[PDB]
Amino acid sequence: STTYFNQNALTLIRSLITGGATPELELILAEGAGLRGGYSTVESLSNRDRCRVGQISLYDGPLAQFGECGKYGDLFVAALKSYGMLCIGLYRFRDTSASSKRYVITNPPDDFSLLPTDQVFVLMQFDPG
Amino acid sequence: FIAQSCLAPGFSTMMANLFAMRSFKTSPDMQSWTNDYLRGTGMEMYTETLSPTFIGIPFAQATELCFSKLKLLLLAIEIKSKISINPRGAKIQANTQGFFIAQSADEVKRAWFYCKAMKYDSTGMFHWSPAKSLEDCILDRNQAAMTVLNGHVVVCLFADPDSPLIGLRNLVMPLRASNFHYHELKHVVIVGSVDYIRREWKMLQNLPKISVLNGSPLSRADLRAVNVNLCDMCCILSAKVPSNDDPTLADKEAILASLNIKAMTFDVYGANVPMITELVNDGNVQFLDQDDDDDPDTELYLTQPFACGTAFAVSVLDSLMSTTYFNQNALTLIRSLITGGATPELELILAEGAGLRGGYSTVESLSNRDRCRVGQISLYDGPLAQFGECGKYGDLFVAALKSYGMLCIGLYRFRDTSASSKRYVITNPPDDFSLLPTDQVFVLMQFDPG
Amino acid sequence: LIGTRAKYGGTLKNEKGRRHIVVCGHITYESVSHFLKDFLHEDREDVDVEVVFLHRKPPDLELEGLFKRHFTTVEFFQGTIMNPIDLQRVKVHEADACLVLANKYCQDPDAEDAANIMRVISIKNYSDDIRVIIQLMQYHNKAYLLNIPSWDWKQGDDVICLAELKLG
Ligand SMILES: [Ca+2]
Ligand SMILES: [Ca+2]
Ligand SMILES: [Mg+2]
Repeated sequence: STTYFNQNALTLIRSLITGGATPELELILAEGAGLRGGYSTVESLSNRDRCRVGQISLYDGPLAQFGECGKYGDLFVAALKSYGMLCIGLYRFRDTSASSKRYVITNPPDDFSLLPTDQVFVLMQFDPG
Repeated sequence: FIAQSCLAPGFSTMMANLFAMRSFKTSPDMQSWTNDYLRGTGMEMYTETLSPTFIGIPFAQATELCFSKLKLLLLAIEIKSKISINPRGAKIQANTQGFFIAQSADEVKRAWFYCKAMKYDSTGMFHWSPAKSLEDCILDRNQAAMTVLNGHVVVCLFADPDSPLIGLRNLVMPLRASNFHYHELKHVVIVGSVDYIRREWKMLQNLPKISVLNGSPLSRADLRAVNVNLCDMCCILSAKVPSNDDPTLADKEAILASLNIKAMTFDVYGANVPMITELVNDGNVQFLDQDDDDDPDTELYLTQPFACGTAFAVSVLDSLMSTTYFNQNALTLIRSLITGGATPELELILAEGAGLRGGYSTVESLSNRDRCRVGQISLYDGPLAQFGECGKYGDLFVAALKSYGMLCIGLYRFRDTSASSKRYVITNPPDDFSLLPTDQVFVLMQFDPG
Repeated sequence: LIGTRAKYGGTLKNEKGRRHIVVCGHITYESVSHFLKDFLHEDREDVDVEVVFLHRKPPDLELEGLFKRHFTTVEFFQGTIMNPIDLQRVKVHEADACLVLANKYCQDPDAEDAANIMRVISIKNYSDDIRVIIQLMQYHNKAYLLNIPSWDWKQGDDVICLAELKLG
């Protein structure tokens, strides 16, 4: 149902979860010879520069300051300016008092209160080196 | 019929319609190409005793006279007894039985009421080889890629290792007839599972120029290895048993293989590759072509893919048994026309169980190589190209008969003269028919030694 | 022997400035109810697109009641997508898109994929410029659809591969 209303919606999902599967890659695979390698060129290394799905922890590091006080809006802005990472949601412990089970909170409001033991879903940029 | 289509595309449609009895009457208004094709479908084969006036003249003058005067096409006669198709330098004897192509049995009565007022096998009809093994014929993708394959025949085979055996020998032997010189023999490459072909190799040991490539015809990598873009004909056959779950799903593999080649691109499109497909269910012919109107209760012979010589089915052979009862010699003519010459002695040797048996060439054994064969010619260039520009079937028929002895049976004409590379079959057009420079003619050409 | 007249049959009535889609494949009460809840949701943009369902077996009592509750926006017709006559009845050539549902809980994924691929061939045979969205079970069957001459991802043809998406 989502695909019919917007074709580009399915394209975004496939690029997000398959690591990048261009239609030309599917054409090569449809031949039947399997995955085909290639020699790296000037642009071929530029295709490596794209965002990837990752998870970060607020327990330590420069972003750990927002975990102590707690404000999703402040963390979202600071992460975007410092490294370009885009925060999508949170991975928060089910009980704050004792099981190691975390549930998913998608796009919390900017006034949401963070915790030092919170994990953030982020889209981190590619860093060469 | 499939094997003969490799030498002359569209021959399966022409031959299948000959022995299906249809009555043709002109429609008020419809497509011009449909009208021309429908007229050809009304022609059948009839046997009639030749008039005593024909006694003492050669066959070439007899068939030319019948075409010009009686408006009948005479292609074979019975000689005391064997049947000769377009014989060269054969006189007409008393009460000679002739084979005619006409609209009905009333037309052939005009013929009676006429007045002036180790290289070859034991039989010497097929080429022979000293029993090459299957292992030596197995090629992989790299082996097939670095060998030149031009004008060959690709057999796309869908068969499980336990699938019932088909007559794979019945497809290769007509391509290995003694009518063809060794240099002009078409290479045959079979794409399919080696396990199935292993059971079929008993009757293919002694047939020259046979290659087997393991894999599936659906894969584009295998098809590019055998150069399907340069093949003379690609045949898609399925030996798998039908699951009987749904009639529309019976030809799923054959339809997919045909569509895959059509969309294939070569550094020349794949839509120009000549293809023949056999359907286990004649109702699946609607999916073979895209630029046509499909209607479920239309007969198979009326469909565009069949009229173009692209599809084939065993349902069109059901009328042979009625034809055989009325005239036994009718079936003999068909078998000699499509099997490349299969004498009863050859079948006796095969029935022993030792496979094809070779023989040493003798004085007469090389004379068996002199017989007519099914072929196709083009009017685009050559001495006969003059008739293409002006256009007259009667003039072309007479000129070809005198110059080389070739007998014209029909035409392979483009469906649209204004842009698709699809040609339909016109069987025995009238002498006043107008030809085109892009027309192909079905002919029975004589054997030329050398 | 007289029985009852065919409740579901005939041609879909033509309307001026009307948009509709054709949904075929695995048409059951659970699949239709789940599809209709997502398709007709007031959280999304308001569009006047009605759903036309085509299936071989007649619907059961539960499915018939569901169609009654969506009388003004959902239509059902009895027939097979492999029949060119039935494609004319649902007016595939005038449809915005054709959706091919798949039976995810099937004993043989290869058999299910082959049947759905033939449905796309039948739709493309009737007309080439029709958007087709098909649910596919296995990725190795996606090559067959890509090799179809009329398949064009530029024009909106999409394959939803459950195996590729689930493992992704
Ligand atoms: Ca007739
Ligand atoms: Ca068609
Ligand atoms: Mg006939």
